[PDB]
Amino acid sequence: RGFYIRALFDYDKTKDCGFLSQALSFRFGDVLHVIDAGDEEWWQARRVHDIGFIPSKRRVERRESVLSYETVTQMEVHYARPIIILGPTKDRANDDLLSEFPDKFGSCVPHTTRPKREYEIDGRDYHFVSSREKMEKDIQAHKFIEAGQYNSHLYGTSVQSVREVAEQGKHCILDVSANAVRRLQAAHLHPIAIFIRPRSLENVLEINKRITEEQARKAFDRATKLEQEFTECFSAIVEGDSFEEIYHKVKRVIEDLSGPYIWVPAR
Amino acid sequence: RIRREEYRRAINGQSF
Repeated sequence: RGFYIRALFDYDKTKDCGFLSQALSFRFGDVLHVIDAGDEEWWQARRVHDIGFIPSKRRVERRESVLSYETVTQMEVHYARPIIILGPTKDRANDDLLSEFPDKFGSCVPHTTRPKREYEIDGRDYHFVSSREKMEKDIQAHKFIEAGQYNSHLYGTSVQSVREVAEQGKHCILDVSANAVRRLQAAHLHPIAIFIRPRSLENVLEINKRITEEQARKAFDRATKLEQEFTECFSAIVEGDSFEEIYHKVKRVIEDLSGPYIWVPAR
Repeated sequence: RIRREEYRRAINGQSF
C-alpha cells in the first residue's frame, strides 16, 4: 500500500467471474488507487471517481506484449492542455471545436524551410525559416514535436508554438500524428489525446455520411492499425453511432481532463 | 482551416 494505476482496457464483471463477486468494472482511461496488491493473481483497489476490487496485471496477461495498466502520478499544471484528436472525422471535430469555442480553443502554425511563395504570408501559412541548417539543429535539440520532409524541404511543428497557445489559457488543437504525444510529454506539455474508434466498417459510414465506401474501408484499416500501436498514448477512446455523439463525448472528455490536477505516467 | 497538405505530405511521407 499503495500506488495509483490507469486502465488500458475495458473490463466487465460478468465476463470474468459474474456479478457474484466484489469485483469492479472499469473502462479505458480509468484511474484506480490500489490498496492491496499482495495477492499474486488479483488486486484490491478503489476508483478515483465506488470501492471494490480489480484484476491484476500479470493475470490479464495470461488470459489474452499485452496491454494491462500503467502506473500514474497526480500532477498540477498551470497551462491549458493541448489537444490531439485521432481517428475518423478528426478533422471535422478539430474544426468544429475551434469555430464553436473560439475563447478556449486555438491553433498554431508549423515551421518550414521551403522558400515562401508570394501569396503566402509569414506567421499564418507557415513560420518561414530562411536558414534550413538552423531548423535541422533545432530538430536535433528536441525543439520539434513533429518534423518531416517534402520536396527536399523541412516541415515541422515546434514545441514553442504549442506552448505559446497553451500558456495563454487556450487548448491548442493540433493536427499531428500520435508520435507527437510522447514528445509533448517529454517536453512536460501533456496533451489530451483522443482516439475516435470506429466500431466497424459500417459504423464509419454512420459517423461520416459523406465519404464513399472505398474511402471508409481505408479509414477503417488506418484506424485499426493506429489503435494497435498507440493505445497507450490515448488519453481516451470514444465511440458513437453518429458524429454528433462522438463530438458530444469529445467535449466531455476535454472538460474532464482539463482540470488543474492531472494524471501522468510514472516510473 | 488548420490543415496544410504540404506539411501532411512531409509528415506522413517520411519524417524525423
